[PDB]
Amino acid sequence: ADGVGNASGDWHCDSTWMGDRVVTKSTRTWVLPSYNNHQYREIKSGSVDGSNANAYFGYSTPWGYFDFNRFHSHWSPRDWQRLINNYWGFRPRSLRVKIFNIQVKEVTVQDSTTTIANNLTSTVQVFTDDDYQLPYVVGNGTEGCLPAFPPQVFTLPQYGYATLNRDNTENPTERSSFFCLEYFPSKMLRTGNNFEFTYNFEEVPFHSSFAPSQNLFKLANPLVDQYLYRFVSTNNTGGVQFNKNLAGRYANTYKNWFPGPMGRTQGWNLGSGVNRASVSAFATTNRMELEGASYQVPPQPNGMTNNLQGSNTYALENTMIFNSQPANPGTTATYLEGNMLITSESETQPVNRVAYNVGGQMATNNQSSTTAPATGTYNLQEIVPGSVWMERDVYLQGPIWAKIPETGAHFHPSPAMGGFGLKHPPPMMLIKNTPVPGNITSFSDVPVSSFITQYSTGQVTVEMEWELKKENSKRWNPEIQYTNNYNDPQFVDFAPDSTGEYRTTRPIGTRYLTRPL
Amino acid sequence: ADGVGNASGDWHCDSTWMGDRVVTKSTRTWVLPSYNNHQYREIKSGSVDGSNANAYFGYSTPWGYFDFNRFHSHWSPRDWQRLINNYWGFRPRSLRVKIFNIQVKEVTVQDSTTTIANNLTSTVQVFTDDDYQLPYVVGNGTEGCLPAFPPQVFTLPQYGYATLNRDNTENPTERSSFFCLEYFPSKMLRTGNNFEFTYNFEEVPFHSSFAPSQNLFKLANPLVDQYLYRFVSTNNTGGVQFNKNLAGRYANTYKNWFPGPMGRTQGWNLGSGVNRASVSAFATTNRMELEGASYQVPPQPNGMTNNLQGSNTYALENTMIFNSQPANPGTTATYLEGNMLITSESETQPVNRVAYNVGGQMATNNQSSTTAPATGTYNLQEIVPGSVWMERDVYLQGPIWAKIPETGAHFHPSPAMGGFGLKHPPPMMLIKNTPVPGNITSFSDVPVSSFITQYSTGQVTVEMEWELKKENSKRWNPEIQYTNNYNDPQFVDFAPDSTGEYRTTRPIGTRYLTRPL
Amino acid sequence: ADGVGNASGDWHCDSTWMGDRVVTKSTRTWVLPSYNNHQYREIKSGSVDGSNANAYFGYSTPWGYFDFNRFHSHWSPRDWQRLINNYWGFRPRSLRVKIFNIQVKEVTVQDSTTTIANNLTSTVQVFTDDDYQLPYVVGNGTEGCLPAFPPQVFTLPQYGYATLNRDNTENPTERSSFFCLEYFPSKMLRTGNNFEFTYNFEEVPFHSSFAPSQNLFKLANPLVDQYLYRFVSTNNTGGVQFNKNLAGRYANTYKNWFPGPMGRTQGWNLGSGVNRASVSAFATTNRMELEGASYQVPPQPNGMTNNLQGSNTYALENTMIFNSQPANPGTTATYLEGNMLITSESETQPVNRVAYNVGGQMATNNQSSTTAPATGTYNLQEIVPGSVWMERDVYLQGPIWAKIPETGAHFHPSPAMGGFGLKHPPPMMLIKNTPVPGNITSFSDVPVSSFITQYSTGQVTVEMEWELKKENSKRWNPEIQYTNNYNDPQFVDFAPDSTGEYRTTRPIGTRYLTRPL
Repeated sequence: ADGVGNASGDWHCDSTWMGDRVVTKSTRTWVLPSYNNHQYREIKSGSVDGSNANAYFGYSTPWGYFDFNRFHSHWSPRDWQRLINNYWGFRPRSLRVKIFNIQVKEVTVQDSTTTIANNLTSTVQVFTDDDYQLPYVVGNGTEGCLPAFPPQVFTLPQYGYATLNRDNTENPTERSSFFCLEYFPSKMLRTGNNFEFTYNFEEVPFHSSFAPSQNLFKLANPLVDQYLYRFVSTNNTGGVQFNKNLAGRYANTYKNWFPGPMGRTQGWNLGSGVNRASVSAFATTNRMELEGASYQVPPQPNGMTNNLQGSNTYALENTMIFNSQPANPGTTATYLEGNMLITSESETQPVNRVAYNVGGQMATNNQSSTTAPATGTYNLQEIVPGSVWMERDVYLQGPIWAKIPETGAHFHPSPAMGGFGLKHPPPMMLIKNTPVPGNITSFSDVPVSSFITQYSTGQVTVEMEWELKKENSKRWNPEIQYTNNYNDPQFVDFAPDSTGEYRTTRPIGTRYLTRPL
Repeated sequence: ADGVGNASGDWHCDSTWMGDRVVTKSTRTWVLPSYNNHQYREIKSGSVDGSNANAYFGYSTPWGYFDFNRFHSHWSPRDWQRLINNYWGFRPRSLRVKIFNIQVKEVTVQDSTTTIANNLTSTVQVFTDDDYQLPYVVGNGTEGCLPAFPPQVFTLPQYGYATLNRDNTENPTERSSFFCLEYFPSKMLRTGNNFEFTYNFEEVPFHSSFAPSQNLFKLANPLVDQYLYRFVSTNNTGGVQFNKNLAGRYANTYKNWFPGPMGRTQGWNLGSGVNRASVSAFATTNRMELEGASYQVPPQPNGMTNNLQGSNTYALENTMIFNSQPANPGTTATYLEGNMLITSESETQPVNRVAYNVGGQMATNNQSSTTAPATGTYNLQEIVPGSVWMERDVYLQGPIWAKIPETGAHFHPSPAMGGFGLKHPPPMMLIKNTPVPGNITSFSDVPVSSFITQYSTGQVTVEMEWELKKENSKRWNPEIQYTNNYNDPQFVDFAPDSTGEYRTTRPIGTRYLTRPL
Repeated sequence: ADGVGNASGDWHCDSTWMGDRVVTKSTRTWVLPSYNNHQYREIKSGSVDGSNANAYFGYSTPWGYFDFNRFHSHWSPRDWQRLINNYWGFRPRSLRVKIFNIQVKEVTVQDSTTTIANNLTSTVQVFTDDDYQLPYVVGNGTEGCLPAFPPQVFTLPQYGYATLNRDNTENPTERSSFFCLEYFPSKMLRTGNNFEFTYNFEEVPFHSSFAPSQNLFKLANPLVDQYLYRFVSTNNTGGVQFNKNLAGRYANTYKNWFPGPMGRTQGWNLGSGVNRASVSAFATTNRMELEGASYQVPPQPNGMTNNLQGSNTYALENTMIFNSQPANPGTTATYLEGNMLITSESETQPVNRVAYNVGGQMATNNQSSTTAPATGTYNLQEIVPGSVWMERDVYLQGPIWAKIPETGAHFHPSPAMGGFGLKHPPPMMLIKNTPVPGNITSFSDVPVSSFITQYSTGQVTVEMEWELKKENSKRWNPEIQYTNNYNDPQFVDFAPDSTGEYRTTRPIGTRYLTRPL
């Protein structure tokens, strides 16, 4: 055990469905560049694109990190289908990760030959941050996760963070903090060594994957009248007149429950919708301010629906928008509807309010004999006693969890992009190549800047356990399922191309089952 | 036991007050029509009264149901008085129901004789829905409950529900679901058989029946000044000037706590108030939208008061409005103030904001040497950190509980109409007459459409246990009680008329006791 | 227990999914006419419609019978979907039936009043035939089964059978046998009595519900050549020349396995296909002869596919054709494509041969220097060593089982219409009303022909246990599911109409999952 000619792990990719629970095992091959040539660099930006919200001050590190936080890392398209068609809900239970079969490669360039050899004595460093003392960059929707497709090899992303900057500039504050990652204890691994970590998720609610089977305002019996009466009109000398609420008249009935909060965001017509020409669209987006700068919040808060059933109007600032294929870093190219995976929340429309319409109206004045009653519409409304809504749906291409910010207070900690809000998420796993100095023939007080250039590769297996919520329903007629349906397919979706490129043409969400309110 | 000549239950109507707890027993006689002639009919509506919110798609069933959900079903007017005068709070604990003394009657019409006989071999079917797999129609404020007055006989209401319709029309969606009620296991009862069910309420907060004994903003000591200072003015070269907050000046004092949320709804003058002539009042009501339709929400959310103490101005869309007597189904008649039982929340005015006034004002600009400070009022405000309000009061004529809709998320699940929000309420009890075919002399593949016409009757006893919260108070002077007080009574209220009609002339709420904030 | 005022059973309709197994419980209400006025009548026919195959000799009996043999009797449309989307196979395990809540009704007609009363002393007779000594009429695809929809009431069909007739006429043979059903012991039931029976299915293979994921002739690796060589041509002085079999050339490769048997039946174009005008189609159907008469065999034997994928050509004599709604007995009306539920076997096309094409070709001569090689096609081929095929698919509207005829010998006892061939099927349950004589004031030697006219009704519960075969598959991409998908629905399918009529618009088969050969 533990030698250069002995493998330190095996390939595990499987999914075991047992009763309620399911365990998903996933193995990938990674490669780790040596970033910043073993340096910590201070990174910063001023206002770019004419927005001082793009200014920041921070640090980039030599370290890379493992990111497990998208669903397609863990789940197959066929196992995701088996989940969403058969179950009302799921939540994560446990996690364990293993890093094995480490091999370090030294690369040397003489007159552009660039030969590569392996250094058997070189080391890699790995630590997990269990106390959450570092900036947690994982849940923020950024690339670098394990691939969706198991044979694909991936580079680990470089670790970095932004601290406080002052006055919306690139300059630091006195509260700007520097975190050194070598001031943690870490484990040093040669070829025969491996690393293992285990984690238990805290108790969270099930993600509810079902759609409401009736309307929030239609909950009353259509056959029977209400014993309740409504103010209707007023007569020639105004006294107040009342009518009884009748049967299936749902405009007029009394309500116990009210929809979730809403802001109003601009709707845009996809497909054959006409829209408007030559809009720059940045000035008219919804925004919030912090510290004197104005930020776009491209996901909105929960409690709205971006699309209304089979309409082509979308809010686009209430939407999660994906690309059908991965892109190069820093691409400024413009894309169109056909390139994009544009999700729809319309299965929540019974309980949620559409984002591109007003939320209602209220009285704007006091009536008199002289003045008539008046109303006006409101474009935004917030949490109210007796509100019910549905959370953002989760997709096979989307994030699993987020970390709740550490502050005095918060309300209903559900992430806007989706998934499970976690006070103590799965910890970050950080990894770097240990530096090997070059030829140094003399003593100097200044640190060693000349290093052998190296990279390392290996495998990482992740094993998650999921608790499932059975579907128990008395619905007689058949339901909507996620099916594989294509008219005149020229390729099969979720399979490699003739080149070897893996194709995913559409988003897959969780809510196909239907349940009564 | 269990025969045609042996009674399967006894009449229990009692209330036993023991220490904290009280058990209320209630027995009634019911009659069950055979609805839809043993058919399931698809019911639907388009926009009626010029509102597409009145459109629906649904189903009506042969089944009837038992509805226990109004307070006067369980409580006497004298036991309700004993409760509200002596106690700070109450909540339900357990429930048990029994259905006994079943008798089925066959009715036959030859040349308009319409004779009635009893069918000793006929059956009735009863099931309780313990898993909440059906649409729950009970808590929605619709008629058909056990009578307030024990000798009265009542028909069971027909069970029905609305599912999804599309595009605000009468047409179904793909997610429109059909629920068959014969796909449940049920218990079949002949004459000697009876049915029994027991239920335990989940832990809920006490309904707080008391009124606040002081003002939310007046909580400070009037004798002593605050050590806190306020911005007062600015001088000829504007520097900021401050004064000390003095003693009993409550406009200027610092506050820890803030009132509950509010929308603004139109106030209308009852009694001698002048109002305004010939208002249609539908266009100017407060509304919300779902799915592209606009609904009236005739109860508003909690945290407001409809009436302000002894004023005659009422919001009428913040009010629960009752009739002094039951009405025929589908009555379009117009009613006036004298016919109506119009409740007042004014006992909550210290902590709650009046619905027909603005909620406050805030700064609308940035001052400068050139521009002066400006404000504007707001007509709506929502939940805020450090808010305190009181929930809708419960009445002897009103609902006991509601079911919290099954969705990902909700906030403060208190029903707008009143009572206790319950994730798992008392289950629905559904009952139908089993069909008896007529004379069929041949075989056919089509189902049997010819049936003996029948109805059944019986008794139902309901027994609830209530936990009480004792009144512990150091108030020296006497309090306000609910008393029986009428000037020149021509009849006694809450007693039968000379015809036998039971009269209830006024609403009775729970908050007569007073308690300091 | 066991009295006129005590119910002898309860309503059970449920489905319990536990691991592999599932138990489906089903309760219905039946009505039993008194058939033939308590007589055994000899029934017979000569050649009708110009076919002596329509001639028969037989007997009709006073008895009715219970028929459990269609899938929709046991299964819901939502439980059928849950089955076919998630599982590779199923077979029945046990069965138990209960007949309870019997009530007999006497009907009397004076001057067309036709009053109905119940006779509490009357009896009904029930026996089960465990030894299979009667003609077994159940598995033959005839109407009278428990309804698909639980609230529907159904008449029991009259029991009858055909025996030997001679020379294709209506006259009996010497081997024509008469079976009296009173010569069995049976159980006599009054109002308080009930009947119960239990049965265990014999070991049968799972119905395989999956589709083949590749082609029978394409099983070879497309990347590698065969070490086997083929006769290709012959040169100017004919010697034999050979080529190697290359890679993905599947016309030329060697085969281990061969398709199932086929006959050739005429294809007809549904939908927009042009077809041919004014065909009487009876003369050109496929037939077999027995005893000098010629019969249509509207299902063919197994091993063919009626439709070829997305073509509109159907064999129509290889198809199971259903009506969307039940029909009156003896209807001669003509129907069109839109009224019909026309099943497609096309999911079996990889392994099965299309019915409307030739099956292949073989050598018709011996070559010489003078004569060239010749072939000809064949329209029919039978079982061959090394044949593989798939059995007829089962539908929610189709039969569950059939009885294997009792004879010396049989081959591969799979029913042509579908389901499970059973040597000992679930026994027949026969039921009649016991006769009550009218007023007889004298003695006579001739039997009593005057009877009180009566009918009976009651409930019947059936409980089946099913063994399931889990789906274990490494397919990466999503599969085809049965989904509820309709463009512009005016009603929901598998739900009652506005009249109460239950609508089923399409057939639902079992093979949506895919599995490699």
